[PDB]
Amino acid sequence: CPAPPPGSPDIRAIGYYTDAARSVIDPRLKTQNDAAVKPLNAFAAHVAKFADAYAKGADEAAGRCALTWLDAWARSGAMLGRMAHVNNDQSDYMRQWTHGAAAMAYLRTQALASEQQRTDIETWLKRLSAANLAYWDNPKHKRNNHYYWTGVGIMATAVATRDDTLLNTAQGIYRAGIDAIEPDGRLPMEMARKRLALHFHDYATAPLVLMAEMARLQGEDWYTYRQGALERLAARVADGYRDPSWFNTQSGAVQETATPKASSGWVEFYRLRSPDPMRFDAMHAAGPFQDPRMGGNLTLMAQEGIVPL
Ligand SMILES: [Cl-]
Repeated sequence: CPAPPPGSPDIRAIGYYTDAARSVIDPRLKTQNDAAVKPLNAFAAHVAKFADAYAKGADEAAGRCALTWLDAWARSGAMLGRMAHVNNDQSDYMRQWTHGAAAMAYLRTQALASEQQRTDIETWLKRLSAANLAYWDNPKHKRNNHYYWTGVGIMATAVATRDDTLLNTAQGIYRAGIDAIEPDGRLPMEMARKRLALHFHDYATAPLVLMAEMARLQGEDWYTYRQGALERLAARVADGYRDPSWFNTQSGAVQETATPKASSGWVEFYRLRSPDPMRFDAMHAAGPFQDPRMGGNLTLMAQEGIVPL
């Protein structure tokens, strides 16, 4: 259990796309952002590592280590200060993703928490939920996949604290994504991303599936809302990794060649829920899948449950 990075109240991230469709990356800006947000990405990667180690069994120490890191950031007010804006809103996106990583790690390890840790961490996760929700009050912030990802931290906080109000907030975010799917299966804000259209349909599916999976922890089946619409979207993604011709024509660009990885691991859960599960076998074979922003090892969580016994 090494020492945590500092948890500053403040964030200063850098946007890295060159074009109107935010589909081509400037590698100099990407390197600059990577260095600027390194504490946030190292925090998320470590707490997910500790949670995965706890889930193997016979390692309560790894679970307690995650809680030590979360408590330290809670007591320093991490991410609750200034979101600095340089060339876009990357600082706010980073707060959305890192809140998700922290809240997932707490949900997986909270059985081991002390009294003081519970109060410290749950208070911090609720303040982050309120701050992230307030960003979307401005109607000029377009509610694409960043909005769905904001729902990850709100929903994990809701389940862990048993807050029916935050639970209703998250259900609204999930339903807004489901309602955006068109009859032909597209999400229009993601189809606008040219050679990354397929990439961002995959990336928008991931948080919607994860909130639905978290809802099973309170016995609810969110896949009955507009039943079948999420399957049309997921089927287009699986089809697209086989043959991208539909994404090519509807986006106006040839899709960037890529293998499924990281957050593509939503398929590990969803193949257990679909009426046509073997359609997702080709994507499954690219695994195992790990993503700290989704709680860690998705291949193992789909078999063993999100929260270890
Ligand atoms: Cl600045």
